[PDB]
Amino acid sequence: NGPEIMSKLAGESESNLRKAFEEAEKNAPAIIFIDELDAIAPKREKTHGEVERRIVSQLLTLMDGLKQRAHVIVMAATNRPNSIDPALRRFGRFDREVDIGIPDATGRLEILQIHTKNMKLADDVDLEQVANETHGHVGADLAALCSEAALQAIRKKMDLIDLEDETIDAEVMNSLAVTMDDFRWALSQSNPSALRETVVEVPQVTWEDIGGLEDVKRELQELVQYPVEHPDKFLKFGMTPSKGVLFYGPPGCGKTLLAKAIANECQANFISIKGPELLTMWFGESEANVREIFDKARQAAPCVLFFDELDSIAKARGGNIGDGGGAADRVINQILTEMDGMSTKKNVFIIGATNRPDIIDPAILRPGRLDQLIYIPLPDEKSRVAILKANLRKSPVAKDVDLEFLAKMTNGFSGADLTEICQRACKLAIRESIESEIVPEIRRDHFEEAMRFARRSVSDNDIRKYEMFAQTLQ
Amino acid sequence: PNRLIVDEAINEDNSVVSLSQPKMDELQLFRGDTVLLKGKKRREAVCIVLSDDTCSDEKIRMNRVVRNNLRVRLGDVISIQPCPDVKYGKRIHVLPIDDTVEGITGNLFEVYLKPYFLEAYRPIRKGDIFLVRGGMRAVEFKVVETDPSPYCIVAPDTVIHCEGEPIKREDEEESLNEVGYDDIGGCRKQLAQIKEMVELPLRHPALFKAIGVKPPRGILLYGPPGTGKTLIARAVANETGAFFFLINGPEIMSKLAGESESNLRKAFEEAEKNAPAIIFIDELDAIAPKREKTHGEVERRIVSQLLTLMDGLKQRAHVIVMAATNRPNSIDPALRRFGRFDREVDIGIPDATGRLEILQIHTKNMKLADDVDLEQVANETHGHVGADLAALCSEAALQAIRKKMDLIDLEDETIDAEVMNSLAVTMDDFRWALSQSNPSALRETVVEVPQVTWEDIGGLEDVKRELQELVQYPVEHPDKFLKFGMTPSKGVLFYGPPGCGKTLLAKAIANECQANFISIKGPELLTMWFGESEANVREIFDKARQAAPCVLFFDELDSIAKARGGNIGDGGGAADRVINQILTEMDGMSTKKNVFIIGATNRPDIIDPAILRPGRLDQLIYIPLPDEKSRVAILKANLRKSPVAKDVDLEFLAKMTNGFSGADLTEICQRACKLAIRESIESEIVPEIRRDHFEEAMRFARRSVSDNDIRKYEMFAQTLQ
Amino acid sequence: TNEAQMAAAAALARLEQKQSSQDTIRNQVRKELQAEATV
Ligand SMILES: Nc1ncnc2c1ncn2[C@@H]1O[C@H](COP(=O)(O)OP(=O)(O)O)[C@@H](O)[C@H]1O
Ligand SMILES: Nc1ncnc2c1ncn2[C@@H]1O[C@H](COP(=O)(O)OP(=O)(O)O)[C@@H](O)[C@H]1O
Ligand SMILES: Nc1ncnc2c1ncn2[C@@H]1O[C@H](COP(=O)(O)OP(=O)(O)O)[C@@H](O)[C@H]1O
Repeated sequence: NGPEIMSKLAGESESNLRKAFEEAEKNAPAIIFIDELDAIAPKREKTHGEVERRIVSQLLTLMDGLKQRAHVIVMAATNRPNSIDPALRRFGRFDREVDIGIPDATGRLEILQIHTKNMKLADDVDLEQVANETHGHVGADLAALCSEAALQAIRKKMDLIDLEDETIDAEVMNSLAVTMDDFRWALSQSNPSALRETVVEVPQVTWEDIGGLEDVKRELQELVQYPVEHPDKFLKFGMTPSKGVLFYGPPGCGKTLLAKAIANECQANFISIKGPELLTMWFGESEANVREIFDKARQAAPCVLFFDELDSIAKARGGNIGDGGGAADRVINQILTEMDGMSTKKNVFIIGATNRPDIIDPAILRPGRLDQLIYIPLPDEKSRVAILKANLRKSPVAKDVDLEFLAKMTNGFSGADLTEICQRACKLAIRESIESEIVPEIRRDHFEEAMRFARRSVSDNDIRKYEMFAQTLQ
Repeated sequence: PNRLIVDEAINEDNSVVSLSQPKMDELQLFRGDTVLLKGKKRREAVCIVLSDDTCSDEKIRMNRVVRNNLRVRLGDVISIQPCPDVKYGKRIHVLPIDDTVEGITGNLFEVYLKPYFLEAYRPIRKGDIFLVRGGMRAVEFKVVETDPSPYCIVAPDTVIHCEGEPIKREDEEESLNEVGYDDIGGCRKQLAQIKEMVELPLRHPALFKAIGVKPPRGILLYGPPGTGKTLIARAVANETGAFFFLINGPEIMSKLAGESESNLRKAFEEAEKNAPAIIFIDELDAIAPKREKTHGEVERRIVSQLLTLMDGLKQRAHVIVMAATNRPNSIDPALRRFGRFDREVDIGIPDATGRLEILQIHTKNMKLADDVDLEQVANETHGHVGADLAALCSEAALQAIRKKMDLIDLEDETIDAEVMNSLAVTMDDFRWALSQSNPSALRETVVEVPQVTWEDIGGLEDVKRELQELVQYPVEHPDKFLKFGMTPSKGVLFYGPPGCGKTLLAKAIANECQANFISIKGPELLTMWFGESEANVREIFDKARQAAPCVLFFDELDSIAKARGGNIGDGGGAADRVINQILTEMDGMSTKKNVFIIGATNRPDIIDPAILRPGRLDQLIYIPLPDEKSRVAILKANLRKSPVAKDVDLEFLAKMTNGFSGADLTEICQRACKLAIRESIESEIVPEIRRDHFEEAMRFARRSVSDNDIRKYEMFAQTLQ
Repeated sequence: TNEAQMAAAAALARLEQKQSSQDTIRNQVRKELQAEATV
C-alpha cells in the first residue's frame, strides 16, 4: 500500500518495493496487490520530487521484470485510471482495466445480506427496503450500516441485563434480535461516501409505465434493438445504424421515460446528464468533462447516454433574445467532437431531449449525430386514459373512480399534469386515512376534489410553437 | 435491588439528587427525604431526593460532586436506600484542599463556608468533598470531623470549624475544577452524539472484543477556532477515565526529519500501553493538509506515516483517535476513507441559546451585579464563539478589578478573599469589554435551534395545518404514504407582501418538528455570484444534510435577479452560477435525509421557473396581509405577556389598521408599551398600558404595504389559480 | 423525620430559585425606565 512505501526514507522505499517482488517470485504462483497506487506513482504532472520520480521508475522496471518472474500477477487499485503515470498502462505492465463501479439496488441488497449472515434479525426487518433507501452508498457504507444497527440493538439490551464479565454469554447474544427501528436509526446516522458519484445502472422504467406513444415505442426498438439483434440484415442491405435521436415537444410528455424504458428492455446501462450539469460546465469553462462522460459511456457499454435539457445553455445565453454569437459553444462542441469519434461498434446509443428545438445548434442534427428526430405531442384522449392508469398502477384506486371520464375532461393537460392529479388525490386519501385514527382506497371524491386545483401547464401559445416546427420538418 | 444507573443532572445544587416519580413510590420515600447512595470502595453519600419530569425511570441524576464522592462515573450502577433517622449535628470541621486555596488569604469561613452551611440544612458525611464558588475562584473543601457519625444535617445552631493546614489531595481523587461535561455550553447535540459513539467501547471493552461488531476507531471534529473542539475531547476522556494523549501540529512539525515521524509513532504506542486511551490531534490541517497544498518531501512522508499509524488501530485495541480541523476538506482525503477517520461531527458555532449557556458557565465564579444581563449579551454577540465569550468575561472581570484595586491600595503577595468576594461586575464592565471584543466568526454560517412556536404567529390557521401535512405527515405516518404510493414534496415557497410571517412559518414548523433551522440570506447568494464562488452552495446543503432533521430556509431568492436589472435584466437567461448549483443540490437530495427546503420571495414574478418544477419548490403558499380576525390574533400574540389595560379595545384597533401587516401591528404593540413606560417614569419627575397609549401609537405607526403592492400580489396569486 | 423535612424545604427552595414571567417583564420595564429618565 502507498502509505507503507511512501512513509519510508529514500533508499528504503525502493528497497522494500523490490523485496516485495522478489518474495512473490520465490513463493510463486503469487499475486501482488498494490492499494492506493496513486500514492506511489501519481501522474508525473503532479509530482517533481527526486524521490517520487525515482520510485515511479523503480515500479516500472519491476513491472517489466515480470517477463522473468513466471506466474506472478500484479494487481493495483486506484480511484481513477487517469490519476496515475500513463506509462504504467502501456502494453504489458498494467494493460488491463476493470471498472468496479458502485453497486445498484440489487447489489446493495446482496451486500446487506452478506454482512448480516451472523446477525439475528426480527421479522419486521426488510433488507430490500433498506437497499432501495441506501442511494449513493458503497459496500463500505453498508457494512457500517449493519454495524451501527447491530450496536444499537446491543446497547438497548446490555443496559438492562447489566452483565459485566470477561466473556459474553452466547445465549444473551443469540436471543438478541435487531429490529427495523435500529436499521432506520442507523440509516439516519450513516452518510454515503459516493453520493456525488455518477450513477450508471439499468433503469427500472418499463414500457408499462408510459401511457400512449405506441408508435414511438416501436420506433425506438427499431433504432436501438435491431442494429444488435439482427446485424446480418443491416450488413445485407448496406444499412448504417443511426447513432442517436433527438426528442422535442412540450414538457412533461415522457421524453425522459422513453429513453429509460428502451434502456431497460435492452438491459443497457442508462446515464443521465441534466441541464444544470451542462450549465455547470458552460459557466465554469470546464467542458473537458464531456470527454469523461462519453468515455464512461464506452466503459459501461452497452448503454444509453441521455442528454436532457439540451437547450439549457442556449436559454442561459438569452434564448429568445440571445447574444452576438452563434449557436456553437464550448460544451456542445465537445459533445459534437466525441460523437464524431465514437463508433457504433461500442453499442453506445445517444438520445437527446429539448423543449425548444428552434434554438438547438443545427450541427447536432447532421448525419453522424442526432440525425433522427421524434416529435412527442401532448397525449390524446386514449393516451390520457393510459397515463392516468399507468400513474395509478400501484395505487389503491377505488372501483367508483372513472378514469376515462377524467381523461375526457382534461383535454389540455400534459402527462405531468395528469400525475399531479393522481398524486393530489393520493394525498387527500392519506389525509382522510390519518384523520380516521384521531380510507382503505382512493374514493371518487378524492379525485374530484383534486380537480379543483389541477391546471394545465402547457398553453395553446406554446403548442402552436411545437406544431409549426413539426410541420417545418414535414 | 434498588440499583439505578448514574446519569447527568440539571440541578447545580451539590446536596440534591433527582429521581423519577415511579422510583419515589417504589422506594417509598417522600419528596425531599434523605437517602444514602452506595458507591465504590465501600463509600457512600447522603443527599436529598427531589422529583422532576425529566429523569429516566431507571436512572439517578447527580452532578460531578456527588459522583466523585461515590467514586462512580456516568453509566455506572449504584444502590439507593432511605435513611429517615438522620439528625442534626452540633460540630462540623471543614478544611480547604491545598490544591485549590493558593495565592489567597482571609477568613475562609466568612467568605465560603458560612453562606454555604448557614441555614442550609445540607446532609453531610465525613469525607465528603464539596465546592463553593465565589471571588473569581472555585474553592473546594473536605469534611474531616463531625460529632455525629457517620453523617448528619447541618443546623442553624451548628458550629463550623476550620482550624489546621490545608489538606493534601489524594492521588485517586480528581479535582472538581477538571474539565468535564458540565463545562460545555452549546453544541450539546454534538456532545451527545459523540458520547454514544465512544463511551461504549471505552467503558465496556469486554463487550466489543467478544462480539462481531467493531467499534469506531476515529472521529473527526471540525468548526471555527474557539468552539470547544479540544474542550469536548478532554471532557470525554476525563469523564470516562480513558488515558488522554495530546498531539498538536506545531509540536510535530517543528521537529526535524527523523524526529517528527518517531514522535508521532510513539504517541500511538503510548496510547496502546495505556489503553483504553484517546489520542487527540489538534490542528490536524497542520500535519496532513490536502496533498495538493504541499511540496516538501517531509510533509508528504509524515502524511503517509499518519495513515499507516491510523491503519495500525486494527491491532491497537481500545484506542480511539480524535482529530480537530477547521474544514473537513482541508486535509488529505485519504484520512476520511473507511476506517481511520470515517466518523464526522460538525461542532459549528453556538446559537443565541448556546451563547447564553457559555456566558453562564464562564461567570460561575464571578459576582454579578443586578444590572448584568447575559441574555441581552448573548443576543448581541452574533459571530462570537465560546473563546470570544470567555474572553469577554475575563475582560469584564479585569475592568472591575482595576476600579477597586486602585482605591483600596492593598499590595501583597496574596489577595484578600473578602476584597474579591465583595467585588461585583456591572453592566458597564461587560458593555466596555463587549465593545472591545471582536468576533472571530463574523461571517460564518450558524445553525440555530428555532424558538418560534405556533402561538407566536397570529392568523394563517390553514397554512399551519398545510405545513404540518407537508413536513410532519411524511415521517409521522409513513405507512399511509407507502400504501397510496405518495411521493412527499421536497419543499415549499412562500410569496406575498413583506412582514406577514413568511419566516416565522418556517421557524415554527421546524420547532414543532424538533428540527434545526438554517437561514440563508440574499447578500450571501450575491456574494457567491459576484465572487465566482458558487461552490459554497455545496457547503450550505452539506450542513443541511449533517444537521438533519433540519429546515433550510432560502430568503430573498430574487436577490440576484434584481442585481441583474430585475424588471429590465440583461442579455442572458434566468440561469446563473449560483441558482444552478442550488438546483443541482436540490435534485441530488433525497427525502430520506429529513431535510425540508423552504424558500421565500417578495417578487415571485421574477423567480427562475426552474425552481418551481416537480422535485423542487413545487408547492406554493400565498401569505396575504392579515384579515380582521387575524390582525386581532396578531395583536393578542404580541401582547400575550404585556400588562394590557382592560380599557384597550384590540378589535377596534384591528379594524383601523386595515392596511397594516403583521410587522406593523407589532410596532404598534411595542410602541404602546414604551409609551406607557414613558408615562411611568414621568410620574416620578402606569401599571398597565392604557387605551390612550395604543391610540397614541396609532398616530406614529404606518402601513408598510401600499394599495399598489396589494393589487400586484393579489393579481399574481389569482393568475396561479 | 423533621430534620430531613427542613432539608426538604431548603432543596425545593433552591430548585425554584434556579428555575425562575413577572421578573422578565419588570426587568424589561426597568431598562426602558432608565433610558427615558436620562434621554
Ligand atoms: N406518456 C406518459 N405516461 C406516463 N406518465 C407520464 C407520461 N408523460 C409524462 N408522465 C409523467 O410526467 C412526469 C415527468 O415525465 P418526464 O419524462 O420526467 O418529463 P421530462 O422528460 O419533460 O423531464 C413523470 O413522472 C410521469 O409520471
Ligand atoms: N461550547 C463551549 N462551552 C464552554 N466553553 C467553551 C465552549 N467553546 C469554547 N469554550 C472555551 O473557549 C476555549 C476554547 O479553547 P480550546 O478548547 O483550546 O480551542 P482550540 O482547539 O481552538 O485551541 C476554552 O477556554 C473553553 O472553555
Ligand atoms: N402572522 C404574524 N403574527 C405575529 N407577528 C407577525 C406576523 N407576521 C409578522 N409579524 C411580526 O413581523 C416581524 C417580522 O416577521 P418576519 O416573518 O421576519 O417577516 P419576513 O418574513 O418578511 O422577514 C416579526 O418580528 C413579527 O413580530
